[PDB]
Amino acid sequence: GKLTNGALEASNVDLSKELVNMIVAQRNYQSNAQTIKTQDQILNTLVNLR
Amino acid sequence: GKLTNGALEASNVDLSKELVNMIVAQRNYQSNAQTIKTQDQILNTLVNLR
Repeated sequence: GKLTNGALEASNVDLSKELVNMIVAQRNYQSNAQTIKTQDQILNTLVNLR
Repeated sequence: GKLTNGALEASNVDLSKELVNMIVAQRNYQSNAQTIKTQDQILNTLVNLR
């Protein structure tokens, strides 16, 4: 491509696009963390069974 | 061209052509500036959504 004497390039980031992905990723992290509790409790019941 | 003597060139600027360009340029400026307000008031929603 061609150059342009006196210009810069912007930084490619849409802020309104990035501020909604964090809302999805935080709930993703929380729903993943909510599986360790289920696993831990089904282990603890098998330990305190006998 | 011809070298006419005893006479000078004028400015070629038509005043009634320039006094109505200001009206449409000021309306264009105001319509461009009202886009910053609606871009800001939709980012003010997403920064308070959480």
